[PDB]
Amino acid sequence: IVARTPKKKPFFWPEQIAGFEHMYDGNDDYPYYLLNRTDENSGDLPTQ
Amino acid sequence: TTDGINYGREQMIEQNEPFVYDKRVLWKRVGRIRRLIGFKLRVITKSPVTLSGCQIRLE
Amino acid sequence: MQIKTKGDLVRAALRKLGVASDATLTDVEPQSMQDAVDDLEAMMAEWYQDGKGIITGYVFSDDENPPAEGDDHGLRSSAVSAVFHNLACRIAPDYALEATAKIIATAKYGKELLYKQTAISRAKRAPYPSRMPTGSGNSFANLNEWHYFPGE
Amino acid sequence: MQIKTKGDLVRAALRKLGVASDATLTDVEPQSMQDAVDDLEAMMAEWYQDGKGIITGYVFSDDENPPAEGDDHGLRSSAVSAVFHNLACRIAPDYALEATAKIIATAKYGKELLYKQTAISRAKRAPYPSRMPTGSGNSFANLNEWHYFPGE
Amino acid sequence: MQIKTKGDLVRAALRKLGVASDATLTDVEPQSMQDAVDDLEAMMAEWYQDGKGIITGYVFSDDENPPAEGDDHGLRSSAVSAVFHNLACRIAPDYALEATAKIIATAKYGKELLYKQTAISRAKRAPYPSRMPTGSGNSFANLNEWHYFPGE
Amino acid sequence: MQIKTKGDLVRAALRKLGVASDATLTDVEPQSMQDAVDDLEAMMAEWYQDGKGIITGYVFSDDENPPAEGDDHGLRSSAVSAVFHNLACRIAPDYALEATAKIIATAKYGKELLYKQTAISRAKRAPYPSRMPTGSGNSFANLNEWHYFPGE
Repeated sequence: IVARTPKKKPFFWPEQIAGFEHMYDGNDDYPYYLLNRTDENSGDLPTQ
Repeated sequence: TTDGINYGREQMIEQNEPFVYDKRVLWKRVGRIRRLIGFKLRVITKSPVTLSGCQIRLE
Repeated sequence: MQIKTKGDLVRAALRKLGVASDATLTDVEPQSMQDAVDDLEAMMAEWYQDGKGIITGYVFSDDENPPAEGDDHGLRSSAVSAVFHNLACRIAPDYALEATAKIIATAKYGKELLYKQTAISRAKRAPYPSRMPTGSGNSFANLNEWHYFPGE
Repeated sequence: MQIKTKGDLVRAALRKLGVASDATLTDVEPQSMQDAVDDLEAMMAEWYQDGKGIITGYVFSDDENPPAEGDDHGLRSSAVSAVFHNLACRIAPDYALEATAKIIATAKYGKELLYKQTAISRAKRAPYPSRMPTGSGNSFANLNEWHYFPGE
Repeated sequence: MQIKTKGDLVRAALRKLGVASDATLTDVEPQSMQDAVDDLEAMMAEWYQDGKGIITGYVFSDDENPPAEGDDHGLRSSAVSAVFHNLACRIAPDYALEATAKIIATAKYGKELLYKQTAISRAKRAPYPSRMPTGSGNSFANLNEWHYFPGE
Repeated sequence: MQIKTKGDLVRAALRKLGVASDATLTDVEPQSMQDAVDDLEAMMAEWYQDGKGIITGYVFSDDENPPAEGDDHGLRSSAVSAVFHNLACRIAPDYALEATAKIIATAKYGKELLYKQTAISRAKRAPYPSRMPTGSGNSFANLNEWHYFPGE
């Protein structure tokens, strides 16, 4: 159970972090995490 | 017909029957109208042909 | 099974949409049939993402053989319904139509059943990490100096 | 049962849809028969995912027999209602119709009843893990040195 | 695939919009083709944000070749459907139409499928921090006296 | 890119709105063209808050050269769609019109993509406070008597 179990990590849609994928790799070069807000077809990304 | 001159595929429907007084001459599925349409409705008979009230469901 | 070719799939999709069948009096033109065949090919290529998508056994025709229509699709007997329902849904736009609720539901159900077996096969568990010991319970592995799991 | 052939199933489905029955004055048309027979074959092949789906005993016609219409479906008496109600629901969009709420509810109920017995059969518990002791209460295994369960 | 050119992409988009297709007895207009090609170029430049966007293999034409039409798009076979659906959605306001819900949903799904593989590739872990010890279990690190991770 | 001038952007915006294009039989006057160019310049100047806003490389025209229309905007290939979509949204009210939902959504998406890279670059972390010791592990700093981090 200890070893072969996925750890605690967030669930992301690819569009949410598209373009900001280097902010979540674990480095500490940024003061916050950015997210994509809009889509060209749906207007706004769903909020969950 | 889709152009007013040439008529396409021809389908045979029993429009009469001896000693039957309720027949309901009908065709289930007609195709999709591209621009225009017309119908031929040809009969070949030795007995009288009475026809009235042609109708379709255009949707 | 009678739906043996891409042309058969396209004809089934049109019959589902109510645009063309064997009982109709007006039919769609072969150029439109070819366009629908190309839309089917595009949909299957989008599904099968170069091996990492939905595996069904579809065969992509080559331009060396001129007509793409007329080549057997190669799908199994259980995927034809889903494939041509999805094709009808995709090509309804062209004729200013909209696929009905039953068609959309059958399309969703068919795609789900298409990917069910692939998902079951792909639900694999990763091996033990490179830092687990094998444990002393494995006496045979202990006697061979196999003290940690390899990994990868 | 009176319903014994694929043609009987198609006639029942068309009658439920109201397209062609003696309740009205409409008679079934051969092109409306063949398309619905093909639809039924596709739907049954989708349901029976090569044995991993719904089991019905349906007999799949081979290409050697020219008329698919007329062959016995092979279904049990308890599957005919579900099969033909779902067939009516599936072939309703052909005539740009919509199956009624009672037909839809009966189709859902029949499909659930079709899968009920297979679900009960397939609800099976996995064997003991390979790392359990057999327990010293089992004297036979203890003496034989069957101290652990096989697994798999 | 028979869709190998920007013109084929534009024709597919117009077919889906219903603006110009064989099924509607409407031919494609060159004044509507140049505008659609310009939109396609703008959309692809917006997507492929100079290498940091949605990689698709699209080939951007140059001012050296006078007619932009006739050039191969360079898209992989699994991108054309998404691309021309999105193009139809984008160029609908030119003719003051509205792409239907099926086209909009297909464009969304295709764009997500386009970015899926690049997202998987870009989901990478940063290296160990420059302040972490390497531990005493690593034989090579102990040999080279690399008590701390390189970092960066 | 085919669009290389402020007038090209304005004509693209009018094409989107459906007011005028290269196929329309009616056109808008050069005074209206100049008004649209002025609105585009105002909107770009509002975005580029003297360098503290959105950086796009837009080259503002000068009054010494008479025609503002005719100058290369200087935008990159990935900004043209966003700029002219927002321009169409801005100049829609002039003609008693209203930008459509697809145009508005594309405008929002384009502006977000325009500011994405600048936001990534501006997401910087401030240096250590002037009251933070450098730690005794910082050997070079401690030797050079940099006991505390340099204030800024």
